[PDB]
Amino acid sequence: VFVVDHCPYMAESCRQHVEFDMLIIPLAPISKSLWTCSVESSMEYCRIMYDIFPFKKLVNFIVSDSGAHVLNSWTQEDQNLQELMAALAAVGPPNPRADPECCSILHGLVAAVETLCKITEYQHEARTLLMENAERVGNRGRIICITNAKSDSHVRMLEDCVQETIHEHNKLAANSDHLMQIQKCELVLIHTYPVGEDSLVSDRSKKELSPVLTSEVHSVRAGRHLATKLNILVQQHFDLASTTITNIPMYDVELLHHKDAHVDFLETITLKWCTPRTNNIELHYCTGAYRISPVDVNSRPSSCLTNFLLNGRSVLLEQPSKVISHMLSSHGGEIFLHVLSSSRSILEDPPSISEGCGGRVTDYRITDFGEFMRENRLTPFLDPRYKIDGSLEVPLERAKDQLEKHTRYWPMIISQTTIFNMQAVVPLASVIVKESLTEEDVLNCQKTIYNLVDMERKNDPLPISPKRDEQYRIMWNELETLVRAHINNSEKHQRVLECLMACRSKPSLWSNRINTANSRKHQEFAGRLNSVNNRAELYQHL
Amino acid sequence: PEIRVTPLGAGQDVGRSCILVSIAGKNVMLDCGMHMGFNDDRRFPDFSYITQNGRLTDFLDCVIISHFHLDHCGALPYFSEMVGYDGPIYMTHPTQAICPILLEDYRKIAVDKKGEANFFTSQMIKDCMKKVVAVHLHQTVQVDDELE
Amino acid sequence: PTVVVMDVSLSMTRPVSIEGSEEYQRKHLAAHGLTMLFEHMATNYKLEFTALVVFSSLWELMVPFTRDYNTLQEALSNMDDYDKTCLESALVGVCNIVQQEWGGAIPCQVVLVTDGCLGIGRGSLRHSLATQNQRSESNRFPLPFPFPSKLYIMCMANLEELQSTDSLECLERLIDLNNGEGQIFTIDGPLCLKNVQSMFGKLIDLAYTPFHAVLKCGHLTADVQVFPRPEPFVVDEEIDPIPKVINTDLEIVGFIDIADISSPPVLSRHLVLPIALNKEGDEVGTNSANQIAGKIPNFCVLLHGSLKVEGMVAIVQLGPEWHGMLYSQADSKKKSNLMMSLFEPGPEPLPWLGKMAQLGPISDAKENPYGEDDNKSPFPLQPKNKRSYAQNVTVWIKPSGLQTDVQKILRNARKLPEKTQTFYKELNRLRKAALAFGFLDLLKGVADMLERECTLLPETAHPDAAFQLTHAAQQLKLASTGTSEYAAYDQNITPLHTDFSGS
Ligand SMILES: [Zn+2]
Repeated sequence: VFVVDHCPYMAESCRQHVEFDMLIIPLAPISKSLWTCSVESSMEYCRIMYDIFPFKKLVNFIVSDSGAHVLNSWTQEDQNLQELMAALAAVGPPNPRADPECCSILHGLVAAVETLCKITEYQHEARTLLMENAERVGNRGRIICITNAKSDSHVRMLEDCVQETIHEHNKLAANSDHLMQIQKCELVLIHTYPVGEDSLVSDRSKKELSPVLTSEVHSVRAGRHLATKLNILVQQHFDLASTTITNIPMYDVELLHHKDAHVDFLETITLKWCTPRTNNIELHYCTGAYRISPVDVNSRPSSCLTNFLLNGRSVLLEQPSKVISHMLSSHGGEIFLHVLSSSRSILEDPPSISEGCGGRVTDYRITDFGEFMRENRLTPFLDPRYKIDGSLEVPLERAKDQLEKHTRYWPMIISQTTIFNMQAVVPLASVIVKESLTEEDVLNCQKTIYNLVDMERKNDPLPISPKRDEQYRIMWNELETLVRAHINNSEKHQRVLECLMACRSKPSLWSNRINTANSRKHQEFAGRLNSVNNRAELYQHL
Repeated sequence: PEIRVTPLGAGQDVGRSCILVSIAGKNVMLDCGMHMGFNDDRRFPDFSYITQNGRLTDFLDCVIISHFHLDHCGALPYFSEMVGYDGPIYMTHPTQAICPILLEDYRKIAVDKKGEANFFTSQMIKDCMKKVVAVHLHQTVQVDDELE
Repeated sequence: PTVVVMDVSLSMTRPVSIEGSEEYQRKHLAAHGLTMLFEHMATNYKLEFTALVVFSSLWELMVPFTRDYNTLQEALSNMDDYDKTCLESALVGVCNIVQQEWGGAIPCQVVLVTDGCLGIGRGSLRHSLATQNQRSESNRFPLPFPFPSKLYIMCMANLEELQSTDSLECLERLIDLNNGEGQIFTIDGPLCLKNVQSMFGKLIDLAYTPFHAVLKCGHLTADVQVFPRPEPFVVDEEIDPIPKVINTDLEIVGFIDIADISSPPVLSRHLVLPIALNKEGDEVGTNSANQIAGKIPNFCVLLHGSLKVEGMVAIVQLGPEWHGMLYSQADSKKKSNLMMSLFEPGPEPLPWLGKMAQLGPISDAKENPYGEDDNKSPFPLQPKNKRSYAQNVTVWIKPSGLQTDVQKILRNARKLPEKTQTFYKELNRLRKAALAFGFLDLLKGVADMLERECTLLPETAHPDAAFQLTHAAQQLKLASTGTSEYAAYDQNITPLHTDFSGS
């Protein structure tokens, strides 16, 4: 909710260095503020929540300083870390020196706890359309941190001063920009810190910043219970599951597998290792998967291993239903792992053609077929301009119609063709599709429509590359096909009759049971419904 | 809990016997005869009483024929094929054997001795015989789950 | 390979429980399991290698592997016995062996008749499967084997009967506490004849099921039909609470390319069977029998022809003006990952497809959508940032771990604007990551190299990228006020530029 400033009054050292894994210029100091140190552990905190949803929004932080604001972005384009970082670090960029600024809490103490769920104007959607929520909010946050300083009350002075300053100017109590006026709350917090040193730090010390918030602490070792026990219950009860795999084939690397596979199924960990190859059949389509949210998000096999993995395929070395041992992939926003087949799916010896078309697809040369870049240019955009103008319309119904008229069916393969298979097929969409259309292409297509029926056995100058001798009916089939030129969706290529004269052919126990019996009944006769005095006239039409 | 009986044929006359019985939501037709002497539009029973311009199979679950006389089974092919009743028709084995020939004789009479603009044909008589289920003497058949 | 966790106790050869496990002896239960699961065993478990070998302390792989498909019941039917009795190595040891020598992902059918009996006093060893809460002294050990495995339920003793001596909790809290896979399969109370096959009956009809789903783009005229149904798959929960349906707003849009696609997260097996049919949409006829009918051309997916030269992928239209990013393997025709998928919905826009909900420039734009070295362009659309292997990776669990992650992300992210191949790929991935994360290593080594490269490289770009450094020192010096008017932050750096006239 609220974070204290970066006052250098209290400081402590944990001997934190860079852990090298492999085995002249000045070196920048590793000095960091207490607020920065507390914020730096928030990445591991989000790992527990990442199991529920890996593609959801992240959590930022704000503090009281010269740039005392709760400015945050919730737009789709701003959802990434590229744009939201500049708003969370508005109090000052990283520069090692003595900064006298932002020490005073009088810079501003209004709109303080509005940096975890408040919306901004960067998006054109509403609160309901975004995520809404009531008291229980998935985007809500609290204050939990385990750092080292002189004392927990050192950072409370700035918060107390800010609270006093805010209370001193409470005239505009019923005025706010967009968010609610926070008055009081209670915050439940947990204890977790990185391993590496003994417990030479506070064990049951709690820090309070305002009279409203007063946390309590207890003695609970991190890692052994915080990660090995809490995460197990936090994963299985959040519609997810975790698996155990080898970290370094021969920092723990954890794979991801759903409980559906386990349901449908019925001291160093050993796992197989394999390297990717350009030509190898070992990757398939993953029908199911799970999101990997391990605590060791910065382990050794995270960047170097994925360096030689840009092809996107995986390699599995089965012993002698193949089962994978480990997988590594970076999706940009979250790390995900996939498991092998578990249900009755044909994965081994699947329906692979392994012959014919699919590999030799070069009928559409890129020499002059690039004219489709205009008619089928509808693609997603990440950064718009100030304004747009030209020949266009709203992207609600015009785009779909334009794409349907332009790229509904654009297949091009030499496996089989009997409609446009002609030596004069140059008038196809590769060059015919243009903004400035001409009737010459239409006339050429109309001529080729009759030409294909006229001649079909000869080979074109371009490289072409029920018993036998059935080619006699091929001419009749071509003539029949040419008749249907003005059919389907070919208005420009439609031809009625051009040169057909030369060589082309022509064509209460008694209550309940009674109610039960009457309830299940059948439709009534029309005459009985229309009857009068239990009698009806027959043959009324006469 | 009522038994509703509506004889729309042979109520107070002899001929065109066709009686509707609704006993427990099971609507059965007790005969499908035809009248003799009437020239047109009254030979066959009034089937508009059973919500005409609709499927009769939904309304009726069983059609029963007593014997092969024309005043008890004469309108059967017209009824079934023309008005579209594809449900079961129950009749004894001799009734099944002797019914179509009587219909064929009357069809010959209608096409030769009279007009036949609104009458049925031999193929349409044979089409009706397909839906027939023969029932033996004292054979308690189960036409439905509860109706026997 | 996978090993069935059989109890190595001497009581395993004899019946289970103190007086009776369920129905008759173990032979009857084995016979019932064989009779009921024979149809499922002959069709779904033909490749599961399980051996009914003898063991002294725990299940071990000693006998050669064999293709046991209908001999699962024989493991608990007149099985051999050994002169050994190890209660502490029955479940914990077998689970550890499975985790180590067989892994957490392997087809294992742990179905057998075992006593599963604790001591006659203060000797209940509940740490085999309930190490999370009970017996916390071993919580840091490999137990309770948090990995996918076969369900082992011991409903031997009745909860009502065992409650007399206050020992009901020990016997009952065995099946439910075994990793909590989906649901608690634990029955407390009297036993019946049908209870023998109850454990094995959970997957009688869970092998395959028909479905109705077609993958296509817009309307088309050669759409592929998928007769057989795939396994269940869902990306979100609100959109798929019931079986999938089809709407009346089909549309086709988006560019298909493999140059800037990479391996995206896919969880939908929407395979398109390769076949050609008319507008009616019939079957058309769809040891391999596909070759005979495969001589004629087939459509399949859009990436079928490009799966070899470029390894393209098949896209599924998620909706009008809102799409996603799919992926496919480099294989040509073996598998090709011919199944489209869409990223799961969330508060942020797409897991790896970027912002596909905003339609802007189509063809005319300042930056060419084609790209030069797989840079940021809308052809195909992708996220603005790169993967964690390259840069923009936020992984801070320990100070040393955070420093290592920052160094790895900022190893090649500090690139000066000298090469056009990566001018707009990671230009903003160096300074922002170094400053926000407070990485001393990046600010020391990477930042100095980047500054030297920028100084050496030409700086004759537009005034936004070049002239902005003249007043930067003045802006920093005059930032003493700290007011909201002294800082402006509405949008980040973008490749597009305004069209204002120079006056
Ligand atoms: Zn009579």
